[PDB]
Amino acid sequence: QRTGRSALAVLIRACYRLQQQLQRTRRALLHHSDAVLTSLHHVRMLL
Amino acid sequence: WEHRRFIVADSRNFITPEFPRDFWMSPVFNLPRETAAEQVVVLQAQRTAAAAALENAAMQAAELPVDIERRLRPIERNVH
Repeated sequence: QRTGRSALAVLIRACYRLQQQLQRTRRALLHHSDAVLTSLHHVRMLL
Repeated sequence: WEHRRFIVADSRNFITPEFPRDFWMSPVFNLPRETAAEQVVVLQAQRTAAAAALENAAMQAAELPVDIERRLRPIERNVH
């Protein structure tokens, strides 16, 4: 009982955290490129 | 018919202007080999070139938020 039910816990923890790992990359890589766009935009302002 | 006076156009008709003592020492007759007026024309053109290069670079870099979405979503649905 405790063998197979605890063996799947590693995979459960892996998948339910891989679901968040990519959400973080979704958020972290979009709040950073917007800064690049704003900077290019400001440089266009200077001219 | 018609009448008017006349003056003969002889080669001896000369003219005598007066020159100021400081007339020839002008900053315009005396020009160096390289003036800044040309430098203005070069620098303005370079600035205008950079201006259009900025728009080219902006349209190049507008894909950075786009390239990230489609590289993560098909793996997010893969995990889920």
